[PDB]
Amino acid sequence: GLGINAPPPCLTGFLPASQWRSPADTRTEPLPSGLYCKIPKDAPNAVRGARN
Amino acid sequence: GRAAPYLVGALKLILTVPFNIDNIPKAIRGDYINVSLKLDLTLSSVDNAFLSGTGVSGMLRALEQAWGRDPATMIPDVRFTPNPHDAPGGPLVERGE
Amino acid sequence: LVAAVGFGNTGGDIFERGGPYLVRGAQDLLPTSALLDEYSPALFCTIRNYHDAAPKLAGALGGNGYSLLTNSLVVGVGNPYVYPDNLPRVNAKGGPEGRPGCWQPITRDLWPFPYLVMDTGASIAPYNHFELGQPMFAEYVWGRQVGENTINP
Amino acid sequence: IIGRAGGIYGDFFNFYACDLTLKLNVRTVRITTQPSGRCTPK
Amino acid sequence: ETGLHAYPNLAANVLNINSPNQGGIIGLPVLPGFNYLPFGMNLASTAMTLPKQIAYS
Amino acid sequence: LEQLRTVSDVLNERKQDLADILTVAGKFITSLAEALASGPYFKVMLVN
Repeated sequence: GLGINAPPPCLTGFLPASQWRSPADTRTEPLPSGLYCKIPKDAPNAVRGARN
Repeated sequence: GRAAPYLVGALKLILTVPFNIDNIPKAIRGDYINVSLKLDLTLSSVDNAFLSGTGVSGMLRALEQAWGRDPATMIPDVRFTPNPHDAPGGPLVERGE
Repeated sequence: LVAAVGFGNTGGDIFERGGPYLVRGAQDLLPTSALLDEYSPALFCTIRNYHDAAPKLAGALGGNGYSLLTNSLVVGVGNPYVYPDNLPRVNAKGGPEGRPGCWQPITRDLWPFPYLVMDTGASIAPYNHFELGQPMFAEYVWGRQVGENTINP
Repeated sequence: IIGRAGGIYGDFFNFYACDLTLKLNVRTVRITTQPSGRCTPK
Repeated sequence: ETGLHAYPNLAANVLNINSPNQGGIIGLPVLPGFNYLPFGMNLASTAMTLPKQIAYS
Repeated sequence: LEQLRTVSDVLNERKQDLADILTVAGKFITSLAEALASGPYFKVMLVN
């Protein structure tokens, strides 16, 4: 889909930026628990997320 | 009981759906899904993407079809292909009763 | 008589421990049994179609052996989900043509799957035409965006 | 595997383009490919 | 519990990303990493469906 | 009863795998369905 930042991504309630893994590492790591978009039930962004 | 023979074959997909369990370990190398980007800029794809539902639907679809391109290898022309809803003979559904 | 004593004690203990469980399980299974019976016509066709499509979706991932083969063409995106009206619902029911079932297998003679509209709180039915994005320009500093959010594009 | 690939980093999926090639007219034009690395036949 | 809770919404959302006229699924390339750009644009929404294709559950 | 016996045997040998499926498929389903939520599509991050 064309268009830049129509809804922006939410990084709140997800893994921090410093914890991202380099794309070269094909090694698997245990999946974290309780990660979802934690915006205060507002704005068009992630309206139909887990919190709703 | 009718769908029992296909149950094991269906299981490969009926849970994940767009993913198939057989080839996940090699396509997805952990964090990032591998994918091949075949950007389509053909006139048929440009017609279907943008000019569908307008008055310029056949502006370039017919321009490309008049060339050497054949309708078999083109994305279907939604203006005429009768989908299971409007197809002649009533709607085309299968009901297990 | 002795065997009757032993069998009576054993069976009585078993039934006392596991009779209320069976009764309340058979009581709670009525709505789910009715639900499963309602959507029987979409059972054989769904399993058959997923069985047919499993090799087709597996070939995409396994043909290269290292990636997934996708055909990409640029397109326009619909308007974002609005806050109060687009919130999720779990009231979906029915099936194609108003009754549970499946569409006839999608060949290239009938390519586009008929979009099915159901109680979900979200739909893409009204995208029949080319229109400008209603929040055409947006800013993420003071939250000021041009155009009006709508459910009626 | 899939869970870690999908939504750990944010509200977005994680896609990796190892080979991007353009299709236009009906010739196919190849721009980038990755011989070895995370995408090798396996 | 969480599967029964959060799968119908997943099914509904993935059924809402399928454009019948163009086939397949639609995804847009977000640009994270400041977290993102202060401004955004949504130029136009092309026809995902047609009047003759809509069916009601 | 005998074919149920063999089916139940192969299922009981895989009881821990069923438990693993239920455990791990319940700890990312909310996260993976998050991408679909923002609009009528899904967000994707293209590192290339």
